[PDB]
Amino acid sequence: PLKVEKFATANRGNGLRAVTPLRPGELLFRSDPLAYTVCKGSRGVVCDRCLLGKEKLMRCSQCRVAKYCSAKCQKKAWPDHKRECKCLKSCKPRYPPDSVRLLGRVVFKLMDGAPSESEKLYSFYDLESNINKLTEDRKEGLRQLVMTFQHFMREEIQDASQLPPAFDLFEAFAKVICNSFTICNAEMQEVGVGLYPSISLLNHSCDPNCSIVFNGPHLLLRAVRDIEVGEELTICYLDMLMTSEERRKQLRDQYCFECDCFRCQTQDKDADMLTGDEQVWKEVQESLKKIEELKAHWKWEQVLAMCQAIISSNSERLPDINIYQLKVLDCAMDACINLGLLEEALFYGTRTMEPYRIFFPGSHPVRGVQVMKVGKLQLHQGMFPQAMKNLRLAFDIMRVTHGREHSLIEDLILLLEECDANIRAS
Ligand SMILES: Nc1ncnc2c1ncn2[C@@H]1O[C@H](CSCC[C@H](N)C(=O)O)[C@@H](O)[C@H]1O
Ligand SMILES: [Zn+2]
Ligand SMILES: [Zn+2]
Ligand SMILES: [Zn+2]
Repeated sequence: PLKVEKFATANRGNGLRAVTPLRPGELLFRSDPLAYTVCKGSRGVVCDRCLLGKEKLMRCSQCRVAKYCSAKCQKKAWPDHKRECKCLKSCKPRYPPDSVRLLGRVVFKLMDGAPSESEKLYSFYDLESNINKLTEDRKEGLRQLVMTFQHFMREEIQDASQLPPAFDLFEAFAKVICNSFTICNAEMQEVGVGLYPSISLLNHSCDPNCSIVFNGPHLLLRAVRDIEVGEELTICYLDMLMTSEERRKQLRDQYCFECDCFRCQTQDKDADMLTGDEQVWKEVQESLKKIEELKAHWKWEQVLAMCQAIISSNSERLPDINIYQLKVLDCAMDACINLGLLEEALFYGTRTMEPYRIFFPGSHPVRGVQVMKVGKLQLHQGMFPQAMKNLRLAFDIMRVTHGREHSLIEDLILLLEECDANIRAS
């Protein structure tokens, strides 16, 4: 039985609204992707199917590009991998953009005759493209992408005849621009990109009543506050650590709309985000573009050196609550976890808490995860009474954001049970 339903909104295309009263944490929808792929910087670092990052992965024999964690994952990914293998093989070492690879998998799933669970409420053909709202430099960009697709897909596609009508390459790339989902791992690292057309019904807000989490490529939609009958359901398309000037820019350029939400109109939290001197944090912002690029490719040691440079150089002038400084700590923390330097990770991680509490109000999955990491590190250091508080706080959030269907909740409980035992012992 469905608690959500499609409806035409006043002026923001189609939307999704409640059919029944919904309480925080309530599971609204479950979907696997119509199609999905590992994103560029996680390829050969994580498994192509399940998106987990083991020590050694086994490559595909035919192309050597796809990489898997096990035989079971290589078997079950084959249907999706089958008809792209030769294209990956011939292009080497050249890799196409993620959208090209994504669409290459989609185009075949659309001829698949069996109805797609993910398209239950909304199809791929329903997705908004914003054709009539696009600027010239994006149209030109989309034209280049069509050409790349055409050259990348020679071995399997030669002509528009080999694909359904009603499908248009150009139009399809436009859909992709504003209907993509960035699949994140349990750690909240960006590992993939995929299409979930039913979930694409949800309009954006900077103060959403709903949230999504990824458990592997599986997606869960959950309410994050009390929601009344008939109330439109919204999510945030964007990372929380962005100013209202920065949010409006991305939503304009990528989603062809001016955000009119409360937070955008009232500069909500902008002053706290930009605490400190401009001339100082402008440099941090600049350094971040490189930093986030290296983190994308899992280059933890280079990430650390760059983060350490900035932190010790700014300690006397730039406060932590400055989103740019804040992002630098979070990268630095993540680098250390992946590098085994757990003492240091907690030093960095601990400084992010109160800024996160302020910037992630209520229940947000990124915060829940962040508190968990700091709680987990505090457990490893023998700081049992502090870890117990943070892991309980992590649960409070993640009960709402992750729920019992997400497998990370199990891990959290085992940490809490391990911490409770470490407390009762000493
Ligand atoms: N707050 C908002 N204001 C105006 N338009 C919005 C919006 N949030 C989302 N949209 C629109 O929805 C698109 C994202 S997909 C959301 C579903 C879309 N309304 C549809 O009918 O298919 C964006 O490209 C934008 O056109
Ligand atoms: Zn796997
Ligand atoms: Zn292959
Ligand atoms: Zn907004």
